[PDB]
Amino acid sequence: HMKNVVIVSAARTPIGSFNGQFKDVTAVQLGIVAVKAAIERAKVPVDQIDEVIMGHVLTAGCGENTARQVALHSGIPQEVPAFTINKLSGSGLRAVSLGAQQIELGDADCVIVGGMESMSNAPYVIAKARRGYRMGNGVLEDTMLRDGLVCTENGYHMGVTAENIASRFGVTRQQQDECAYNSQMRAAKAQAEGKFDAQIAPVTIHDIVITKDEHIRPETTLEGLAKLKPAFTKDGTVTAGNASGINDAACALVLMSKKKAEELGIKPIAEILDWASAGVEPAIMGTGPIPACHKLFKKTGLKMEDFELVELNEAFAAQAVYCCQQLGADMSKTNIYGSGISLGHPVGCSGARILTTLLYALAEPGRNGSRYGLASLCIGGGQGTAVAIKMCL
Amino acid sequence: HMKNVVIVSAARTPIGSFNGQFKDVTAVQLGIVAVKAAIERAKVPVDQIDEVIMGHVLTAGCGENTARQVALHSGIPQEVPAFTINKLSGSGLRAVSLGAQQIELGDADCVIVGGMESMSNAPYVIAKARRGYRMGNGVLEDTMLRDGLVCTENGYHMGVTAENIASRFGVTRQQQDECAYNSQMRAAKAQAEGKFDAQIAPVTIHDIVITKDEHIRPETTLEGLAKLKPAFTKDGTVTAGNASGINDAACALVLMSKKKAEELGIKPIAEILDWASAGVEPAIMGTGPIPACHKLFKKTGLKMEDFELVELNEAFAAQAVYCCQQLGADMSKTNIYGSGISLGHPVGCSGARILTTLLYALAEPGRNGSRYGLASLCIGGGQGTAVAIKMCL
Amino acid sequence: HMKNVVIVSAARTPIGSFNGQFKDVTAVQLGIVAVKAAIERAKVPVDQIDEVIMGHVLTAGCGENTARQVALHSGIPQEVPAFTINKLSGSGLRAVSLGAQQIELGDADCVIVGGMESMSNAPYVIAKARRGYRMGNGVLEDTMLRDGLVCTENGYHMGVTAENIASRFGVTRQQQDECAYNSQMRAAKAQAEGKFDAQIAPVTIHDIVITKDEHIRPETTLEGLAKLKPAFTKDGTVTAGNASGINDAACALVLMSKKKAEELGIKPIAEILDWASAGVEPAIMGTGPIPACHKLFKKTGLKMEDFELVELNEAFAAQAVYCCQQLGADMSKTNIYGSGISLGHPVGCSGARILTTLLYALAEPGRNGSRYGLASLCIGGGQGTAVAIKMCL
Amino acid sequence: HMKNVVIVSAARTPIGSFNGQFKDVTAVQLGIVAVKAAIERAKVPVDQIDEVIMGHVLTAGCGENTARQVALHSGIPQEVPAFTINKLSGSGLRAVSLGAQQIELGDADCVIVGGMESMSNAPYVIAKARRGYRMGNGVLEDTMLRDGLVCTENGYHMGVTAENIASRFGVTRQQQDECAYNSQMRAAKAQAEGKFDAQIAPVTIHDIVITKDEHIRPETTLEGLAKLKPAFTKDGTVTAGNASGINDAACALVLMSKKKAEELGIKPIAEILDWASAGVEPAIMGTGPIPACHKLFKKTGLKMEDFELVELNEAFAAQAVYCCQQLGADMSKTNIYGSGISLGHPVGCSGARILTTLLYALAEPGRNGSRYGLASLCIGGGQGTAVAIKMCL
Ligand SMILES: CC(C)(COP(=O)(O)OP(=O)(O)OC[C@H]1O[C@@H](n2cnc3c(N)ncnc32)[C@H](O)[C@@H]1OP(=O)(O)O)[C@@H](O)C(=O)NCCC(=O)NCCS
Ligand SMILES: CC(C)(COP(=O)(O)OP(=O)(O)OC[C@H]1O[C@@H](n2cnc3c(N)ncnc32)[C@H](O)[C@@H]1OP(=O)(O)O)[C@@H](O)C(=O)NCCC(=O)NCCS
Ligand SMILES: CC(C)(COP(=O)(O)OP(=O)(O)OC[C@H]1O[C@@H](n2cnc3c(N)ncnc32)[C@H](O)[C@@H]1OP(=O)(O)O)[C@@H](O)C(=O)NCCC(=O)NCCS
Ligand SMILES: CC(C)(COP(=O)(O)OP(=O)(O)OC[C@H]1O[C@@H](n2cnc3c(N)ncnc32)[C@H](O)[C@@H]1OP(=O)(O)O)[C@@H](O)C(=O)NCCC(=O)NCCS
Repeated sequence: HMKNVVIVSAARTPIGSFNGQFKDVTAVQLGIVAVKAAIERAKVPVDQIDEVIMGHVLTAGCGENTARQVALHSGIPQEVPAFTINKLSGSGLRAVSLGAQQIELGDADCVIVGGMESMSNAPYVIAKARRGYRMGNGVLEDTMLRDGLVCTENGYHMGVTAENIASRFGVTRQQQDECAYNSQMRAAKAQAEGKFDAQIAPVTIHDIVITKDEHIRPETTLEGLAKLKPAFTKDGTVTAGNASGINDAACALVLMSKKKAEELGIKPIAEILDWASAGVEPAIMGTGPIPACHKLFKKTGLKMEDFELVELNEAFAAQAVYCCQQLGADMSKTNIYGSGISLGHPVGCSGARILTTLLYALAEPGRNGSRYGLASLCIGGGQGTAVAIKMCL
Repeated sequence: HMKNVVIVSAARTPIGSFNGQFKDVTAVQLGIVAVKAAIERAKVPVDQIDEVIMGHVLTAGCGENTARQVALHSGIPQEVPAFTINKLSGSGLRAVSLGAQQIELGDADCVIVGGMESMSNAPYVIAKARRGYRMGNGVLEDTMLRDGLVCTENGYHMGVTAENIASRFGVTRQQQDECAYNSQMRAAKAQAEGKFDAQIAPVTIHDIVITKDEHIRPETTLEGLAKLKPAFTKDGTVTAGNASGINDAACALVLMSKKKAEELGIKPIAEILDWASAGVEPAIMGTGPIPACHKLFKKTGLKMEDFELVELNEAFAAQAVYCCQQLGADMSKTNIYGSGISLGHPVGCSGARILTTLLYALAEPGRNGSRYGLASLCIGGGQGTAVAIKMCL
Repeated sequence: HMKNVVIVSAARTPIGSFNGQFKDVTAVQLGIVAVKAAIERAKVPVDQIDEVIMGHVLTAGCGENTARQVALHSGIPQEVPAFTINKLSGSGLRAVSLGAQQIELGDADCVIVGGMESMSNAPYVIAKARRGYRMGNGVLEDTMLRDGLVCTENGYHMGVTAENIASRFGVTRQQQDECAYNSQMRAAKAQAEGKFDAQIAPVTIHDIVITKDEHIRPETTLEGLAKLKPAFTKDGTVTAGNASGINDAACALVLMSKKKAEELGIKPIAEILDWASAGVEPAIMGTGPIPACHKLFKKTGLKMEDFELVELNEAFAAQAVYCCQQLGADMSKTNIYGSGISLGHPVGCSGARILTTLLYALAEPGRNGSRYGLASLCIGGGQGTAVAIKMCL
Repeated sequence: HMKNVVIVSAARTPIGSFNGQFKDVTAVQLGIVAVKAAIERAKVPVDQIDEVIMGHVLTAGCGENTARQVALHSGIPQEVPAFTINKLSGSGLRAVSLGAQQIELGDADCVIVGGMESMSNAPYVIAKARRGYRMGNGVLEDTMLRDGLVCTENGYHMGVTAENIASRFGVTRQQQDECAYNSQMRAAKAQAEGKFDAQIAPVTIHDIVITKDEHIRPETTLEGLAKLKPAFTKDGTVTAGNASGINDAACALVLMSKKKAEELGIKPIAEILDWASAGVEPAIMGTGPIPACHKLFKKTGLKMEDFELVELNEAFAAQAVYCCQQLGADMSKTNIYGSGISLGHPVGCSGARILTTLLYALAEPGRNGSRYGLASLCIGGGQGTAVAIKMCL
C-alpha cells in the first residue's frame, strides 16, 4: 500500500443541471469555489502547498491550463506549479491518484487535487476557419459531444455503448429503470436528511447563493420511467431517466504526507491505500470499473466485500448494474446516496466528487464497519479508474 | 533521486511549419507516428506496456482523450490505460516525469510518454452558440491564442511576457538577435551534418514521405534580424525573427524499469534521475526554468556545470538569454543544434522533443563528457519544468 | 398621376415579437401566409398573375430569391416571374410602387406586392471562413445589425440617428415618451375593438393558430417610459420604450389594372395615385419622409391636410414627432392605431403593412373624409419613400 | 415599344476569378468603380441623377442596401434614392429594365442601373446562434451555395439543373464541350484584339491596376475538355470546363430620357425598346430565356433573326446550346466574344455585363446590320429575363 498519503479535507460545489443554475459560471469559477473551500477545511497554510492537479475534460475556450487559473485565484502562491489532466470521466479520480503518487515518492508533502466541468459552457467549434473552406458547407461542432460524450473510436454516443452493455449482457429496461428509481429515491432522501450539507461548498452568483444539487428528481416513479422514450437507439433500453445527467460542478481535496500533517497539527481524515487504471473495449466502455477494481484488489489484497461503502459512478443504469453484478457489490453499501443518474455527472469533476461523497459518508457517526472505501468509474474510449481508502478515525 | 527508471527509446516526427507540410494531419496522427516509432525502436512487446501519458495543449475538436486515441491506433492493446496532460509548453516534459513516477513507485514497469501538437489545426470557437447571443456580435476566437499563446491572467501574448523580460532584465534587441542567429546557424548545420537523421521518424502522407524539419532559416543574418519590425509591442524588441515558431509535431519515448528492461533483453539508453516544476509571475513566465532547475539541482545535488549538454527551450531569445545568464549556462553546451526559434515550438510536443534531441546528441560516438543531461522549458501562466538524465553507455 | 392601378386585396400576418411567437417560422413561411390570404381575398385566378415583387432585407441563409420561393409555395404557377427588393424599411412600400409601375405601363395587368421579415431568424456571419483567418480572432456578426439596423456609413445604430434628430431638432425625451405612450394606447384600443381582425391572416404553426399582434404593451405609462434607461447613448433620450420593436411578419397586396379587375368581376378597394422616394443625410435618416412626401405632393398636387388618414412609420418617437411636426400632420388622423413602437417594425414588411392597415382603416363603415391615404416611412442610409392612395368606395 | 428611354453610357470592371485578383475587394467597391466610370463616360452632372438601382445576389455581411452604399461613394448626392434587387442571375438585367420603366413613366429622367457581385466574399453563416443550438451539431453554411447556386426548391446545384437539360433534351457532352471550346477561343481572340478595351474600367488595388478578364483559358482544347471529370453527377456531362465560372465583377449603365439627353447635349448610344420576364420549371431553370425571349418578341414584333447581335448568357453549355437551338439563334451573331464559360459569371453583375458587351460590340465601326440587340439569361428557381435595344448611331 501507499504508506505516506492522507486526505486532510474535501469540498464540492452543488451540482447544477445542464443550462441550469451555473449556466453563467465557468468551470474555473466552480473550481475556485471548491479549492478555496478545501483549503479552509484543511486549515493548510497556502505556502505549504507543493502542486495543484485538476481534471477537466471540455477545455475549449477556457483559456490556458485551467488548473493554474484555479490555483492563482484560490489564493495559492504563484510559485506553486499546476497542471490539468484529461481521462474523460476518470479525470477527477486520476487527479487524486497522481497527487498521491507525488506524495508517496516524496516529491511533494501537500497537493491539491480535484476536477471541474462546465458542460453548459462547452463551446462550438469550426475546424477549417484557419486556412478556409474554399467552397461548400462545414460543420459547427458541439465540443461536448465531439470531445466528450461521443465515442471517437465508434462515432456514436456513450449512450449507445450503454445499449451495447444492455444487448450483450442482458441488462433489461426494467432493471435499468429500477436502478434509476432507487438512485433518485436515495439522492432525494440523502438531500432531505442533510447528508450532503457538510460536503457542499456554497456558490454565490454575483446575488443568489446556491446550496442545492438541482438535478435530483424526487417525483421519479417506476411507472414514469417506463413511459420514457429511448434516447440513443430506436427500440432502445436507455432513456434520459436511466442515463446520467449532463451537469456542472467542481470538487477538490487536500492531500498531505502523514509527517506534514503531524507537523501542522492537521488531523488526517483517510489514508489513500492505492489506485489502478485499466482499459476495455470502447464499445462497452461501461465495463471499465471491472478490470480497474480487480487490478486494485490484486495490488492491495482487498476484496469487494471488504469495503464498508462503495462509489461506482452511474454513467448509465445498464453500466452500473452490470458492474455491480460482476463485482459482487452489496447494493446496501454501494451508491447509498445516489450517483450520476440522480445527482448528475459533470464529467471532469465526478471522479473527485464520488470520492468526496464517499469520504463524508464514511466519516458520519455510526459508521463502524471495516473503514475501507472504494471509488471507481467508467471512461469513454474504454477505461476505468479506481482508488481505495481507509478512514483514520 | 530515482533509481529504477530508464529510457529505452525515443522518436520524433519532423517539425512542420505553421500551415505547412503537416497542415492536413491531426495532432493524433503525428502522435501515432512517434509512438509507433518509439515502440519499434525499443523492440518492446506491446502487451508489456502498462500506461500511455501524452502532453497535448490545443485539444478543441480533436475528439476524446487524445492520448488514448494515439495508443489504440499505435497497436497498443485496448487493455492499456491512457491519459492526456496539459502544462502548456511543459506538457510533453511533465508527461515524461509523470511516467517516470509510475515506474519509480512500482505501479508500472513500462510507460509510453511524449507529446503532440497541431497548432495549424487548432480550431476557432464560438462561446455562446449553445444558449444564444440573442442580439449583438460575438467573437470568433482562435483557440491557439485563447487556449495557448495568450496569457489568460494578463490578457496579452506570450511575446509580451518576453518584452517584460527585456524591459525588466535588460536583454537587448541585439542580444536577442545574436541568440536567434546562432540558433538558426546551429540548426542548419546540424540538419546538414545528419544530426537529426536517426531521431526523426518519417511521416507518410497519403504518397509523400516527410523527413525534414521545415522551419529552419539558414539564410538568417544579424543584419536581417535587425531590420525586422516588433511583433508584439510598438517600439519593442521581440520579433518573428527572435521568437519561437508556431509548429506541428509529435514525440514519444518508451520508459521502463531497469528490471523489466533486463528481463526483456532491451538495452537502456539513459536513466531519468529526477524532475522538478516551479511557478513564477505569469507576466515574466519566461523565467520559469530558473527556479525549476534550481529546485532540480537542490533535489539531485547536481549543478549547471555538471551537465555535458543542456536543452533550455527557446520560446523567445529574450527569455532564453536571461535563463542561460541566470543559470550560468555554457552556450557551447546549451541548445547546440538550435531550439524553438529555429527548429520550431509545437507547444505540447516540445518538452519531449528537446529531451529526444538531448538523448540522441549525448548518444553520439565521440561524446565523453559527464554523460549528464538537462532539459527545461518555460510555461505560460508562469511555470517551469525540468528533467535530469544520465546516459547509460 | 397613375390612372390604371387599383388595390383589390390586402392581408398581413400578425406581428410577432423578437424571438417570440414566430421564432420557429421563416420569413418565407410568413410571406406564403400573407400571399395566399391576399390571393384568396381578391378571388383572383392564379393564372392571371403576371409578377410577384416582395421586399425583404435580412436575406442571409434564407435560400434563393425569396419572393420566388413565396410565389411557388402560394400556388402561383411556375410560369409567373418574381424578384426580391431591398430598400431597408422602405422595401415593402417600394415593392408596392414598383408593382404599380408595371401595371401603369401596361407590362402587367396583375401583380402581387408586399414584404416579409424574420428578424428573429437573421443569422450570424463569419467573414473570412472561405480563404481563412490564418491567425487571430474574428467577428461573429449579427446580420440583423450588420445588414439591417447599423448605419453602414456612420457605423452606429439607427437609434443613434434617432438621437441625432433629438440633438439637432430638439425633440425632447418627454415628447418622445408622449408619442410612445399614445402609440401603445392607440394600438391596445384598436386591437381590443376588433380593428385589426379583418386585415390579419392567421398563421398556423404545426397545432397552434396565431391571430394576435404580440408586441403591444397596454400597461405602458408616461411614468414608466420616463424611468427607462437610454438604449443607444449615455445620457440619451431614445429608449426601448420610445423606439420601434424588432419583429417578425409579412404582408401582401394584389394590384390590378382597372381593366382586368372589371374583366374578372373583382371590385377595387383603392386606386394607387402616385409614389416618391428621396434621400437625406444618413446620420439623420429619420427625416427621410419629409422630402419623400413633399416630392409626392409636388407630383400629385395633394397637400398633407387633404389626407383622411396617414401612416408615417414610427421607427423612433424622435423621428416620428419631427416628421409629423415638419409635415404639419394632424395627429388625430396620423398613426391612429399605433405603429412601429407598439405594433412593431419587421423591417422588410412594414412598408406594405402600414399600407394594409391604412386601407382597412379607411374602408371602415362610417368613414366619410377625403378618402385620400398617405403612407411613408424612413430608411437607413438616409432615405424616405411614400405612396398616396384614394379609396374607391 | 418604350419610346423615351436611351442608354447614354456603360462600363464594367474586369472579371476576376474565384478567390483571384479581386479576392480582397468587396462587391460595393467593384460597384463604385463601375458607376464612377459610367458617370464619367456619360458626362452626366451628378445632380441630374434621379435614382440608382443595382442588382446584387449574395448580400450577407455586405452591410445596408448595397446600391445606396455604391451611390454615396460614387459622388452621387445623398438626396438621390437607391435600392438593390435580387433576381439571381437576372438581377443586373432586371435592374436595367426597372430603371427604363422609371424613365418611360416620367418618374425619372436619369437612372443609374447595374449589378455587382463578389462571390469570393460571400460569407458563411450559422442559423441558430441567436437562441442557441442547446445540444448537438449545426451547419456552417456557404451562402454562395445556400443563397446562390443551390436550387432551394430541389436541394441540388444549378449544375444538376444543367444535367436535367442534358438528360431530357439530348444535349451531348461533345456538344457541350464544343460550345465551351468555341466560347474560350472567341473570348481569347476578342481580348487579344482589344474588343474589351473600351468597355472595361480599370480597378486599382491599394498598388496594382487590374485591366484584364482573368478567367479566360486560351489554352482550352476539345481534347482537354473531354478528359475532365463531371462536376455535379457521377457519369454526368457537365464539367468545370463547360459550366460557367464563379467570379467577381461589377457593371453600370446610365439611362436617360430622350428629352433629358437632348437638354444636356449627351449623345444617346441605344434606345431600350422593351423587356420581359418569364418563369419555368426550376429543375430546368436553364430554359428560362426561351419564354422570356418569346414574350419579348410578342411585345415588340421582333423575331430572333431580326437581331444583329445577341447575348444569351452561358450559365452552362447544356443550357446555352438548348436555348440557342430552340430560339433559332445564329451562332455567328450570338455570344461572339464568349460568355459565362470563358469570361465568367458574377451572378448579380452578369445581366448588366452582357448588355454592356452587346452595346460596345454593336457600337463598333462596321456594324451596319439591323442595329437591334438582344440580351437574355437564365435564372435559378426557373426564370428568364430579356431586353431588346436598338442602336441610335
Ligand atoms: C440522455 C440525455 C441525452 C438526455 O438529455 P436531455 O434531453 O437534455 O435531458 P433532460 O434532463 O432535459 O430530460 C429529458 C426529458 O426526459 C424526461 N425525464 C428525464 N429524467 C426523468 C425522470 N427521472 N422521470 C421522468 N421523466 C424524466 C423529462 O420529461 C425531460 O423532458 P422535460 O423535463 O422537458 O419534460 C443526456 O442526459 C445524456 O446524454 N446523458 C449521458 C451523459 C453521458 O454520456 N456522460 C458520460 C458518461 S461516461
Ligand atoms: C512571432 C509570430 C507572431 C510570427 O508569426 P508569423 O508572422 O506567422 O511568422 P512567419 O514565420 O510567417 O514570419 C513573418 C515574417 O517574418 C520574417 N522572418 C521570420 N523569421 C525570419 C528570419 N530568420 N530571417 C528573416 N526574416 C524572418 C519573414 O519576412 C516572414 O515573412 P515571410 O513569409 O515572407 O518569410 C509567431 O511566430 C509567434 O507567436 N511565436 C511565438 C509562439 C509562442 O508564444 N509560443 C509559446 C512560447 S511559451
Ligand atoms: C431598442 C431596442 C434595442 C430594444 O431591444 P430589447 O432590449 O430586446 O427590447 P425589449 O422589448 O426586450 O425591451 C427591454 C426592456 O425595456 C422595457 N420596456 C420596453 N418597452 C416598454 C414599455 N412600453 N413600458 C415599459 N417598459 C418597457 C422592459 O423592461 C424590457 O424588459 P422586459 O423583457 O422585462 O419587458 C430594439 O427594440 C431596437 O433596436 N429597436 C429599434 C429597431 C430599429 O432600429 N429599426 C429600424 C428603424 S429605421
Ligand atoms: C463547376 C464549378 C463547381 C467548378 O469550380 P472550381 O472547381 O472552383 O473551378 P476551377 O476554375 O478551379 O476549375 C476546376 C478544375 O477544372 C479544370 N478546368 C476548368 N476549366 C478548364 C478548361 N477550360 N480546360 C481544362 N481544364 C479546365 C482545371 O484542371 C481545374 O483544376 P486546376 O486548374 O487546379 O488544375 C464551378 O465553376 C461552378 O459551380 N460553376 C457554375 C456556377 C453557377 O452555377 N452559376 C449560376 C448559373 S445560373
